[PDB]
Amino acid sequence: DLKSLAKRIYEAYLKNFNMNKVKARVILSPFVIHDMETLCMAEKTLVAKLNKEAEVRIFHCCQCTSVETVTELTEFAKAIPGFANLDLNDQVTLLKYGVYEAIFAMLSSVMNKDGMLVAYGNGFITREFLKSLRKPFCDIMEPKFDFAMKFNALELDDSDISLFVAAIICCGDRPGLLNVGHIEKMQEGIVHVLRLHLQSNHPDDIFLFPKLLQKMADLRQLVTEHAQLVQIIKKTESDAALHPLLQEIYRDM
Amino acid sequence: PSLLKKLLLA
Ligand SMILES: CCC(CC)c1nn(-c2ccc(F)cc2)c2nc(N3CCN(C(=O)OC(C)(C)C)CC3)cc(C(=O)O)c12
Repeated sequence: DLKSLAKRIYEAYLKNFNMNKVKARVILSPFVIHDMETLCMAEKTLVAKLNKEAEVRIFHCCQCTSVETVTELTEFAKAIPGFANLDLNDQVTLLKYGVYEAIFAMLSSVMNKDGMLVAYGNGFITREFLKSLRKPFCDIMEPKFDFAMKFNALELDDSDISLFVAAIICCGDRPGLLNVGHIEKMQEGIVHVLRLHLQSNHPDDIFLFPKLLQKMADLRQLVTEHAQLVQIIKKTESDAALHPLLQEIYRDM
Repeated sequence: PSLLKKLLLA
C-alpha cells in the first residue's frame, strides 16, 4: 500500500536506528575529544579493557559502529514493503552496495562544522583532531564532513531522511541484480512518495527533490573513493584488522 | 554462505 508508505518507512526508521537527527541535534546543542589527552580520558570510561595506536583505536571504534548500523539497516530494509519478497540474493546485493551510502547520509545527522558524535552520543570528537591524525586516518572523515555540510544545508528531518535512505537501499542500479524491473518499480514507489513528502514538508524549496537526486550520486562517488581507503588500510595496516562483515561488504565492490 | 545472509535470514 502506497498510501501509508511514508508513515511505515518513518516508523521503521525510528524503530531500528538507535541514533537519529532529532536525537543528535539534542546532544549537539557529552565529553569532548580534541587531543590525545581527552581521547584517553574518554576511552577510560567508554571502552572496555581485555595497547594499539590511537589511530587504530578510533578505527576499530568507527568500524564497530558501522557493523551495528549494517544490522540496523538490514532490519530497516526488512520493514520496507516488497523488500522481503525479493530473492535472497537480490536482498544481499541491495544491502551490499547501499549500506554505506545510507551510513554516510545518516552520518550527516551527527555532524556539525566542528565535529561529530561518537560512542552512541556519549562523546564528541572534533574535526581538527581527526585531521590532526596521521595519514591515511586523517583523510577518512574529511570528505564526509564536506558532504555533510552541504547535505545539512537542505535542512531535512528524520521523516525526509527515512524515505531518502529507503530510496538508497531500493536501487535498481546495483550490479548483479536479478529482478531489476521489480526493484525499479519499488524504487519508483518510494521516490514518488518521497517527492510528495518533500512537496508537503518543504514547500519553500520546490527544487529540493532534484537536489536530493544529486546527493544520491554524490554518495555513490563518496563510497567508491572510501572503499579505496579501506583497501589501503587492509593492505598496509596490519594492526587494523578489519571486521569480517565489512570484509564481505567491500569485497568485489 | 555469507554473513549478510545471516542478518537477512533472521
Ligand atoms: C577506511 C576504513 C574503515 C573501516 C572499515 C573506516 N575507518 N574509519 C575511521 C578511522 C579513524 C578516524 F579517525 C575516523 C574514521 C571509518 N569511519 C566510519 N564512520 C561511519 C559510521 N559512523 C557512525 O557514527 O554511523 C552513524 C552516524 C551512527 C550512522 C562514524 C564512522 C566508517 C568506516 C567504514 O568504512 O566502515 C571507517
